[PDB]
This record gives sequence, C-alpha cells and structure tokens, in this order.
Amino acid sequence: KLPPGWEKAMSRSSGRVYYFNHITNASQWERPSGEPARVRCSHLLVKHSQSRRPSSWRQEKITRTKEEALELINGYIQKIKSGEEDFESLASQFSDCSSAKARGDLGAFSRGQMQKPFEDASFALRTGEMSGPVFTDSGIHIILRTE
Ligand SMILES: Cc1nc(C)c(CO)s1
Repeated sequence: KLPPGWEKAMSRSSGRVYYFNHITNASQWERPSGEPARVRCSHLLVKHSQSRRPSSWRQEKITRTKEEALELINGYIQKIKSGEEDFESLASQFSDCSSAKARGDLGAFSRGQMQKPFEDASFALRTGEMSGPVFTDSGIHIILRTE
C-alpha cells in the first residue's frame, strides 16, 4: 500500500486525511512518494534533565524537563516547515550536540553505529526528508537525511 512505516490518519480539526510515519514521526497531508548501506544525516538535538549526559556546549547543567524539550522541538519544526527559519540555522544556534558547529551534519553512517531509534528513523527517511520528534537516550532529535 504505502512506503515503510506510513499509515493514514484523520485530522481532528479539519476532518481531512493525512499520513503519519511511526518510525520517523513525520506527518504530512500528501500521500508519500514511491535500503542503502549508508545514509548521511544532520540533526538538531534538544537535551533534557534525563538525558544520558545532561550538559552541552550551550549549558553546563541542562535542567529542562522532557516536556519542555518536546515543546522546543515542536516549535523548531513549525518554523522549519513554515520557512520562517532554516534547519541548518536552527541547528547551529540551538542544538545541544557538538555537531551544532557543523550546521548539524553528522556525516555518513551504517546500521549499528547510532542509537537505535535515531538509526531507524534515519534509514526510513527518504533523501531530503525530515523527521518528526525522535526520542533517544540523548534527548529529542529532529533528523534531516541529506544523502
Ligand atoms: C558529534 C559531532 N561533532 C562535530 C563537530 C561533527 C562534525 O560533523 S559530528
């Protein structure tokens, strides 16, 4: 029927169908389009107080709750999708990962190297596609597949 991990949903506010991916947490109105040894991704990480290491170059002690980190992620996704802000610009300014300095770029990787929910979302994204909120022991990520 549909690509890996996609399913139909109903908007509660508009009543129009939409499509949701339970591996990447992406959602969109349009029916999704149409695996490689390696993919290349960038990400934007927002850490919270239960992150495996609750610190970053932005904050020595990260104190924000999981709830608060998800609200930040949600807000960044809105600005990226509206075009008010670029993914790369938001990642350089606000990502709690050292990769912020590289506009979020992580380089290329195979299966078995990254944390598993990050890995599964990365490989389920098509080239150019961006994830919804993806949760790992590091925190909450927005993932952009670039290759
Ligand atoms: C975890 C990472 N830190 C930096 C600066 C990278 C470069 O791509 S990846």
